[PDB]
Amino acid sequence: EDLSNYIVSNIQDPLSRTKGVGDFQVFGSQYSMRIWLDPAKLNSYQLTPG
Amino acid sequence: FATGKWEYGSPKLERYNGVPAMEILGEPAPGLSSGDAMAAVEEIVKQLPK
Repeated sequence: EDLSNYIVSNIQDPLSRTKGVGDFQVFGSQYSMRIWLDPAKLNSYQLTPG
Repeated sequence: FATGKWEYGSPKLERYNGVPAMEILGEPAPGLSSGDAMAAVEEIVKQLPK
């Protein structure tokens, strides 16, 4: 995840606009701010994922 | 419910090839050469914040 993120965030854009480089496809992703809802902890406050 | 402070920020955020940046435009010394003036700038970039 750390290396993937390093690719998408520092190596992709310069590669993708590199003379001759056309399509590309990363074997991984960049980081995202992930939020894992707890169905029971959510219930305890009468709250919804909405 | 709200207060205000004074920070510092830029009124013109440029970027080159998908990355923050700052354009620099000058000339050569009257009589030298447009080719020469660039031998210089190649040297200046040496002592720049890695």
